[PDB]
Amino acid sequence: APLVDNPQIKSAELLRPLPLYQHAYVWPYVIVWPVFLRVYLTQELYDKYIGAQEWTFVWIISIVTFQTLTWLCTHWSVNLNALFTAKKASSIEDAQLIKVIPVANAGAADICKLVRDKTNISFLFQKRRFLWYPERKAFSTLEFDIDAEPKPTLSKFQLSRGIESEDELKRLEQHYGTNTFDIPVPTFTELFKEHAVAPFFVFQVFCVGLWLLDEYWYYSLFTLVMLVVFESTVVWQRQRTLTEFRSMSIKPYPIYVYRLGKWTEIQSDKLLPGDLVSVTRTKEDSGVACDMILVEGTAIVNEAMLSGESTPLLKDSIQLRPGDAVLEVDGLDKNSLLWGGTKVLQITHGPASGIPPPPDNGAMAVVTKTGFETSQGSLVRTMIYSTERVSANNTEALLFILFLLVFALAASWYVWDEGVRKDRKRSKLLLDCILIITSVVPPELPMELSLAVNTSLSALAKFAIFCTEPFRIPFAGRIDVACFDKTGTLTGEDLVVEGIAGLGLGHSGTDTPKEADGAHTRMVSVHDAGMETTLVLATAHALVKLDEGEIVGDPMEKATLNALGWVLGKNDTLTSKPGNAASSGILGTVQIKRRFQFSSALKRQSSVATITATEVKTGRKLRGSFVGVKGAPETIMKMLVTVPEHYEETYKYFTRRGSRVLALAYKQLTTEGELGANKINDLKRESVEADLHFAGFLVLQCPLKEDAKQAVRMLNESSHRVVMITGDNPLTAVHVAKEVEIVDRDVLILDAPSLVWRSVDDKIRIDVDPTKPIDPEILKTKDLCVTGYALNKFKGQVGWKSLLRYTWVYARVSPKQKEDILLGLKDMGYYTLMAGDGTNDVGALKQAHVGVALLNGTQEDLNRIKLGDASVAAPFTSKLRNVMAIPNILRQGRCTLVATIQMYKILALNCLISAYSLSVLYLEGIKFGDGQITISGMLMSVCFLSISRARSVEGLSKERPQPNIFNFYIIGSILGQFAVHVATLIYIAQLCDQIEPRTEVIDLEAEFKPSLLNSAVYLLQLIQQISTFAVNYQGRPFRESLSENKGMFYGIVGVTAIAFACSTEMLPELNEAMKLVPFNENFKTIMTTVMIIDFVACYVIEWVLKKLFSDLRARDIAERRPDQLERERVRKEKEAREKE
Ligand SMILES: Nc1ncnc2c1ncn2[C@@H]1O[C@H](COP(=O)(O)OP(=O)(O)O)[C@@H](O)[C@H]1O
Ligand code: ALF
Ligand SMILES: [Mg+2]
Ligand SMILES: [Mg+2]
Repeated sequence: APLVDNPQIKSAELLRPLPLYQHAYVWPYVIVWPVFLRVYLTQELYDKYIGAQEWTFVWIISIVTFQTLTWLCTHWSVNLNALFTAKKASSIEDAQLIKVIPVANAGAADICKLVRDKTNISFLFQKRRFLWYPERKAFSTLEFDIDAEPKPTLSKFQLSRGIESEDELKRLEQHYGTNTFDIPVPTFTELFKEHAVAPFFVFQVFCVGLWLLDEYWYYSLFTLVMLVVFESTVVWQRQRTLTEFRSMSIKPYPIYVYRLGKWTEIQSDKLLPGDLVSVTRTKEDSGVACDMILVEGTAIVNEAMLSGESTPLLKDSIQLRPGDAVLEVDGLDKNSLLWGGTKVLQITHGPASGIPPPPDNGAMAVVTKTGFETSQGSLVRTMIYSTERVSANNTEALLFILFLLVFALAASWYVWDEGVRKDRKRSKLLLDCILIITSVVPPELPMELSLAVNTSLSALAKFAIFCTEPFRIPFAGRIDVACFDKTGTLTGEDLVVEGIAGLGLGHSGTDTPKEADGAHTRMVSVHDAGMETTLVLATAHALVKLDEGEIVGDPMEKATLNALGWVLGKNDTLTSKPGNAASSGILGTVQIKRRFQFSSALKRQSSVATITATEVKTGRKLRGSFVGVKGAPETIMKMLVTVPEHYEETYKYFTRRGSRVLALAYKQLTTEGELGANKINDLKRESVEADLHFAGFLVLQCPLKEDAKQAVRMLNESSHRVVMITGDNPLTAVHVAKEVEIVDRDVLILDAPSLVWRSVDDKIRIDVDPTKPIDPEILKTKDLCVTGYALNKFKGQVGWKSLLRYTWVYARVSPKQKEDILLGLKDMGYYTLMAGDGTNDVGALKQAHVGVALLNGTQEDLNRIKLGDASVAAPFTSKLRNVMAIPNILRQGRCTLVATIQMYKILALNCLISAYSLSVLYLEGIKFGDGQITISGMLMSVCFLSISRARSVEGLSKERPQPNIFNFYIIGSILGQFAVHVATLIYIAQLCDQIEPRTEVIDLEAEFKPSLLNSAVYLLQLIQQISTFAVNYQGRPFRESLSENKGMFYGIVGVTAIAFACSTEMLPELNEAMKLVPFNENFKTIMTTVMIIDFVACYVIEWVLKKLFSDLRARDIAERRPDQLERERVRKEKEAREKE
């Protein structure tokens, strides 16, 4: 039943083409036209319904407008395109076009074209290839070799020899296509012809024609030029954005491919699935071209494109895997796949197919996916084409236009009534009414939200912050909860190894110092540690040495290797042959054989090695196989053969001061000799990580960043709420949150000893039940810290809705529970922001409304050298290590919202003034001069150019701007200022009528003549437009003030001075340039007083309404107790006093 089987495609229909003479805009008009021609050619029929020669133009324009509208309706809407041109088709045997309409907020619908090849029916939608499958009777996406419903056996990949037939090569090239990113940038002509059909560009040309019909030959040229240059700059912006998106692809580089039994040199854009390609060390500005699965050798890679981490990963082959009867899974073999867009740092070798090695001596891999179907390719394709636009709904600006159109319709109706009461000419009156109707619609009101976003993006890219989805910028103006991370986001990257603690557990030491609770205080340095501790520190690590001579890995592993004193070798060997205090004994060698890599959900890392070490002071020679494990103390505790007495108290005491505690464990498989080549590959993770003994805790110290406290204090006192979602110990997280002032009261930790409330000093213990609700006093008078175990056990009970509102510090959460917390906070109505820098938060970054991936990198790297280096893990990306980048996003979104509101108000108040001035001028039959209205338009354009310059303040304020148009701040201010302007204009028109009487005779001559009413109305409307620009400049509490910047203040002062000099008749040449009449002194004085009163009333109304209704209140989760407000006020007063 469904034609297209895809979650992101709603409807699809089959259509057939039709000839040109059968379209919906040919036959009805070709049957209507001869009827009108016969009516016009008939003399007796010409008198009735055609009238004079004037209404003939009206009928011709009407029929031509209907024909042009019918033609353009096929371009405006896809449904009308299918209805008019195309015709429904019965079966797939007779079909050439397909109408495809996607799901909401997933791009634009279209009419794709079927293609047939030899049987094989396919088409393209949003640069994605869909194929017709006759068995399922539906269209679906391409099916690859690794995505078969029965998972392929590993003998298919191990014994593969590449494509060996040229016919199969041609078939694969036809089926899948080349390995290129199809992102074409078109020229100016194509973009202009695509943009000159839009419904708001035809309307302005129609308005230009309407003005040209009324003998205005200087205004129409000016507005046509302005419209042309605006469309040109929009086209240039779109082309620049498309070029920036195009700059993400990888330039092709030569590679070696096994084809037809020989190693050939093929460019990187001519790769097909099933190829056997030799990989080597990649260069700068190049990555892996396509997704591959390794079959021989080992690689050391850096997957910075798909995750924010930059620590290298050790990919191994599937050569040793017994895949004769074992089906391939992606869970166990996740360490053998090379993704496209990553960099291969190192190739090491440490076959079943029976092929010679490649000439470049690289590893061998088998291609799996090519083109847009890779992970990076799919992410880029979704980013570019199928994404929500900046103004998706457009159901509020198009109603605001109708709101103005109601006023214009009322004015036009009154004009028509008062014109037909006095028996005026019907054609001129109809043209005046149409002009009044069409002179109220702002041209770019649907815009001015998609125009400020580009300026915000440029300002952000100044700060090295890049955004790939620009429709999330307004969301940053409404953030209510701002989540964070502990290690790598709020704490520094370098670590100092304090030492090894708890070596005396198990009654190893008798006179060791001990506190009241039983914790062992004494801490021993790494040099003076035991032999087993030294070997478990050396063995359980993932540090590799490049051929240049550098060491790369996790910072804590580099730190513990530097503190240990041992030296890394080329073939995964560590030795301490020199005898000195730097080696501190324990001399020997350690050679690693197999590694079980660290996983965030497992919280441990194990390693198997062959050791041969001796202790100098007490002998105790050791040799043979050995296995070392390091991880979180809670995880290691469950795997010990016997837990020592004071384990929990010791690690709790050592983590209470803010340190980081890692637990080590060791086991000896064989006492003498190696385990064996076959036995090593037969080991499993579950079997090797059991029955371990104990080694001392490694104690690290993570230093806080210099910008963490300032950024968090900026976020906290600006109607935001900041929470921490970490995976470290609850006590370390509580200490860090207390240091950065996230929590300021006593803290209670909800954790199993099941699910008890505990104090940080462990003097309060309260039992709670998962089913019963939380105690109200605990919520009222305590600060909460909810672990991962309690959050897991509170999955479906009633407590879940009350924890997420009263918890600021979540600790010990797996990467799935982070996205669980984010989804739970998003489902209650709040807006969330997440800032992470790791693979833990990748799931969480793609669920929050705003996602920042802090790519920790130095400024010197940028000085040595821009969407190429940016990743695709989060929509936002900052390339520096400063926490202050987060406020710089929430300030830019706020400025975007403020500028949008001010532009809406300015446009809506500038259109109505012109409409109701033309309405007043058309009651007496006189009209504006050509030069006067051209000068007014040029001055308004200059004012718009001058007011567009605006900067931002250096701090966040407590006032949140309104996010939408229909509030009680925009509507009320617009109506009040409109009423004031209307009252002043009506009063001055009545006074002009009183001073100079009207002859009530409108002659046939329509040549413009100078008059008092025309000059007064023109001067008043100019001054009113300038006052509207000067008053509604929304830049007092969020941007720079009006008088602080000369760029617009000088222009406003100059325009007002010129207008008042024209009013005061100081320059008669300027008065005669715009055809102004001489004034008497009393009229000049009364007009000046009227203008001053108008400006003062508008300013007072705007100020009152801004001070009353502009502030959108903070949510209930962001409200602060009076104690914190008092502390903030006291600290701010002290800072102000100590400033000078
Ligand atoms: N390279 C590593 N080797 C062993 N254990 C680690 C390593 N990295 C982190 N751990 C431990 O895993 C636990 C969970 O860490 P995780 O939540 O994955 O990241 P983070 O420590 O940034 O929150 C931590 O308590 C830490 O002690
Ligand atoms: F320190 Al983390 F997720 F990076 F808890
Ligand atoms: Mg992190
Ligand atoms: Mg990490």
